[PDB]
Amino acid sequence: GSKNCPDPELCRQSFRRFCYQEVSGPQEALSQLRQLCRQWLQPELHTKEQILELLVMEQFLTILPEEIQARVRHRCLMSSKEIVTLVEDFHRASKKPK
Amino acid sequence: GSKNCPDPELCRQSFRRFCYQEVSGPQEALSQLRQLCRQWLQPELHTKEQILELLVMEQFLTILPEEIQARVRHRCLMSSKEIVTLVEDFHRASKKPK
Repeated sequence: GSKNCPDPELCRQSFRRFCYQEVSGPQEALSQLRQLCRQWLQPELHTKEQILELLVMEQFLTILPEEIQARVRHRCLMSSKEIVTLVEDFHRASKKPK
Repeated sequence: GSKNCPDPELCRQSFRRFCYQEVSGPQEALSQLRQLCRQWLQPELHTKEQILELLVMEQFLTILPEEIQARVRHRCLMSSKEIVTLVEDFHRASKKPK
């Protein structure tokens, strides 16, 4: 089985694709995005290590095709290594993605 | 020799979607990113302050029309103030920009 998944990702892509709207002001742009940004990583001690893996991650799949989006869409993803794994056996192989 | 080497967040706005293009392998993906990302934020006694303002910007740019990054740099980014500045002028300027 598989359902739900409490973790930072929605608010991430949310504020990531805010697009001028929510705030109708200038400084209000980064204002709202700022609140999300903080809620994106919201590091309480995690150095630039976690952050690095933050942007690195989002981009990790961003670079990948819709393959990862297909596995995630139908639910399957769980580990970054796993994701890249599928993309590997994908752009590398050509068979049932396991 | 007093160089300048202008580079606010080019490698950043460039890394954004490095593109899989199979960098020899899967993990290789992060390799490239982790590199850009790493240099994107880069540690330097900069707590979540820089990290935050980091995503805040990248977003403030992704939300704003390149026209901003142009009206500021004319082909890149410079200062979030200058960006939101030009935007403010478009919303309801009042006095010529700096």
